[PDB]
Amino acid sequence: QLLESGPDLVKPSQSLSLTCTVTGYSITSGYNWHWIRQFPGNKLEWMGYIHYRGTTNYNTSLKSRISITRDSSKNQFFLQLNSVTTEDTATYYCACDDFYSDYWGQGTIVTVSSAKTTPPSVYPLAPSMVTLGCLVKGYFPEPVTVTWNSGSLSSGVHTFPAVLQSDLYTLSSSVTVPSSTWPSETVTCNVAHPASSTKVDKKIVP
Amino acid sequence: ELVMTQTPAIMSASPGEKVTMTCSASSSVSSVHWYQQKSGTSPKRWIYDTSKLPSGVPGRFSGSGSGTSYSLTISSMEAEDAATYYCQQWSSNPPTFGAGTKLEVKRADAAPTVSIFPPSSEQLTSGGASVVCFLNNFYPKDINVKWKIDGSERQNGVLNSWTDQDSKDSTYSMSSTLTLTKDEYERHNSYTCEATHKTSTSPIVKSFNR
Ligand SMILES: OC[C@H]1O[C@H]2C=C[C@H]3O[C@H]4[C@H](O)[C@H]5OCC=CC[C@@H]5O[C@@H]4C[C@@H]3O[C@@H]2C/C=C\[C@@H]1O
Repeated sequence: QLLESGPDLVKPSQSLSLTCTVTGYSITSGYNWHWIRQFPGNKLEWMGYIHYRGTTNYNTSLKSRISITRDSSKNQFFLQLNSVTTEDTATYYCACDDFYSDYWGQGTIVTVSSAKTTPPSVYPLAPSMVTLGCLVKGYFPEPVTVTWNSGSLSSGVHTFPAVLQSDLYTLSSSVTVPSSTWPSETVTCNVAHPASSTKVDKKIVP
Repeated sequence: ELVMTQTPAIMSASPGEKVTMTCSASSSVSSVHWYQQKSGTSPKRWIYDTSKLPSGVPGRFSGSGSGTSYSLTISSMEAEDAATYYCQQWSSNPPTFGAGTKLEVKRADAAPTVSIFPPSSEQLTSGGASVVCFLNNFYPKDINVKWKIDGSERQNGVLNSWTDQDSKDSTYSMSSTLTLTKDEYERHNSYTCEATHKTSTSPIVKSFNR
C-alpha cells in the first residue's frame, strides 16, 4: 500500500524531500496520511499528516519547517523539511490510520551530513558446517543491502549493524552452510550501495 | 515535548509468563497508544486509546490506565511477542512517544560458535588489513571479545557490532573487526580471537598464523 522514496543523503541547510507512493487505496477516500520518523536510538516522532480532505496538522516543534502535500491524481503524498541539520538524520516512514487501524511503509533511511559519499570495498571472508563472510567497508552513507546467492541463502545468515568511524561505515555478514555445499558449490555475497550506484558480487573462494 | 518514561527499559520472559510494562507521563494525558516494533520492521499499533485492541492483535494483550500512569500487559507470553513496545500520547501536540520497553524472550543458554578470518588478498593489495571474528548464536546476550597478536592483547582498531535477538532461535550474535595497516599485520604471525561467555569459565579461542 505505501512505499517511501527519496534522497539517501542530504547536506545541512538543505531541504529534505520524500515521496510516499500509495497503492490499493485512494488517499482521498479516507484515513489520515502521516510522516513518522525514528532517529538512531529508536526514538519515534510523528511529524504531521494530511487529512483525506486535503487538510493538514503538523507537529508544533516542526511547524515552521515542514510542509506535507499530495498529488491526488498520482495517489501519493509528500514531505518537505526545510533547513535540516545532523539532528534530522533518521529513518522516515509514511503511514495512514483512522484510529481503529494503521498501515505503514517500509521506511527509508535519510542521512543529513556534509561528508563525502563513498563506495564500499567488498572483501570475501574464507576460512559438517562452515561459516563464510563478507566484509563491506569504507562506505558512506548508510544503507547497504547484503544478500547471499541472490537471496536463496537466507537462514544461517547474520548481517551485522554497520559501525561508523571517521565518517566511514564498516559492515560484515556471515553465512553458515553445510560443508557439503562449500567449497563444492559457490557462495556469493551480493552487496548494494544505492547512494553510489554500486553493486558487487563477491564469490567466496577457499 | 511532554515526557513518557517507559519501564523497565529492557526485560526478558520465558514463554508462558505474565508480562507487565508501564508508561508514566510527566504531565496529565487523557489516553495513550501502544506500538510493537520488531527488529528490521516498521512500528505497528498494538493497542489504541489505552484499552482497545486493533483487529488481528492477540487477546493475551490488554492495556489499562488513567491520568499519568498507563500499562500494557501480556497474560501469557509467547516467543512471537518479543519486540520493543512504545507508548504514545496525543492529548498535546507534539504527540510524544516513550523511549520504549524492549521485551526479549528467554531460552536455554547456548555457547557461541566462533569463527576467525584473515584479511583477504584484495584488501592487502589496498594497503589495508582487517581480521574478522564472528561469535554467533549465543545466549545470554552478555559476552566479551579480546584480540591477541603474538600473545599480547590488542585494543586499537577494533569495531564491534551486535545483532538483536534472532527471530527463529532467540540467540544473539556479534562481529568484531580488527583493522591494521598492511605492514603492521605482516610484522606478526599469530592472530587470536578470544571469547568469554557465561557458558564457559575459560574463553573460547580461534586463531591462525600468517
Ligand atoms: O489537533 C488535535 C490533536 O491532533 C492530533 C490527533 C491525532 C493523532 O493521530 C495519531 C495517529 O492515530 C497515529 O497514526 C498511526 C501511527 C503513528 C502515529 C500517528 O500519530 C498521530 C498523532 C496525532 O496527534 C495529532 C497532534 C497532536 C495533538 C493535537 O492536539
